[PDB]
Amino acid sequence: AQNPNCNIMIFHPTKEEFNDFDKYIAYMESQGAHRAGLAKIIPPKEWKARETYDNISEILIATPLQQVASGRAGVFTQYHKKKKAMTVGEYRHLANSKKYQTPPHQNFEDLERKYWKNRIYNSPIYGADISGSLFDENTKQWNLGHLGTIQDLLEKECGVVIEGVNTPYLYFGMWKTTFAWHTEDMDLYSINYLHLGEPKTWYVVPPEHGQRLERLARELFPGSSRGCGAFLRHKVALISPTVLKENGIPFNRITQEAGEFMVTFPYGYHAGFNHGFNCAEAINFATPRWIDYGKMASQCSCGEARVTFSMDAFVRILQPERYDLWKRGQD
Ligand SMILES: O=C(O)CNC(=O)C(=O)O
Ligand SMILES: [Mg+2]
Ligand code: NI
Ligand SMILES: [Zn+2]
Repeated sequence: AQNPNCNIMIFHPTKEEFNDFDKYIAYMESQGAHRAGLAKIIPPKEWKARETYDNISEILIATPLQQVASGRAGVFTQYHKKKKAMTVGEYRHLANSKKYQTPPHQNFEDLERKYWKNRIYNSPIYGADISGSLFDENTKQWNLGHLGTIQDLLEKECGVVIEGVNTPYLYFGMWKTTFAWHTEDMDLYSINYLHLGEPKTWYVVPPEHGQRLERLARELFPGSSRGCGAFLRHKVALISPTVLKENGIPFNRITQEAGEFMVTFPYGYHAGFNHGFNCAEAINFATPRWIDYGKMASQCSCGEARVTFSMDAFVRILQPERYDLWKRGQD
C-alpha cells in the first residue's frame, strides 16, 4: 500500500503533466496521496492563474462574517455574525488595521502558537462563500471555473441525468479567520487555490480515521452531538492540535502559500486558519472513486446545515432512503 502512514504529499507537476486534470488526480491517488486526506500541488513555473490582481478591489463581499468564538482555547465553537457589505478594497484595509493585522512573529510555528493561544479572544471578519472566479478565461490548465461538473461525473459513471450546476467560490481572509472541522458536502473532493496574500494553515485527519475524530467531537461538544447526528456539518467546531494529540487522533498539518493548490479527498476532515489578508478560490469535484463515499455520506437532518440546490439531486439519487427526512431538514 502506498503512503501507509497517511502523510500529506506534495506534488510538482511539469507543464506537460498539468494538462490533464483528471489524469493527475488519478496519479496522485496511485501514489497514496488520498490516504492523508489532503495534498499540495505546486503548479509548473510557467503557469499563471491570471496576469495581475491589480483590479480586484471592486469585488463586493455582500455579507462579511464576524467569527465569534465560545469555549476554551483548544475546544471552541464559532458563530457567524453577519456584517454590512464591503468591497474587497475596504476589507483589505480592515485586515491591515492595527485591530486586525497579523502580529509580530518569528516564523509559521510561533504564529501557530499565537493562533491557538489567542484565537478565542478576538473576532476576525471572513469574506466567505462568494460565488465567482479569479481565473483568467484564457488559463486552460487547472482553471477552477472550467472543471468537469459533478453532475456530468454522475452521468458518466451511473447513467443518470440530473439538474444542478457546480461553480467556484471566493474566500477573502484575514489574520485568525477560521475554517472549522468538516468534510465536504456529500464527502466530495475539494480543490483550493490561494490566489494572493498571506498563507493558510491546514489540519487534516486521514479518511481511514475520520470516525475517531467524530467520536472525539461527540465527547467534546456533547449537547451539539445530541441535537444532531452529523453536527460537524454545521461547520462550527474547532479542536486544537494539542487536544487532538492528547486524545490520540491521527492528523497532519501543512501551510499553503500564495500560488499553491490544495486538494481535499473524500471524507478527509480538515480545519485551519489564515495568517493575514488573502484570497482563495475553491470548488468541489468528483471522480469515480467518490461515488461510494457519496452513497455513505452522513447528513445533517436537524436543519442547521441547510445546503445547496445541487446537493438535493445528489441525495435523491445516491441516498434515496434518506431523501424524504433530509429534505424535511432542508424545507
Ligand atoms: O479556505 C477556506 O476557508 C475553507 N476551504 C475549504 O474548506 C476547502 O477548500 O475545502
Ligand atoms: Mg474589482
Ligand atoms: Ni473544505
Ligand atoms: Zn444538524
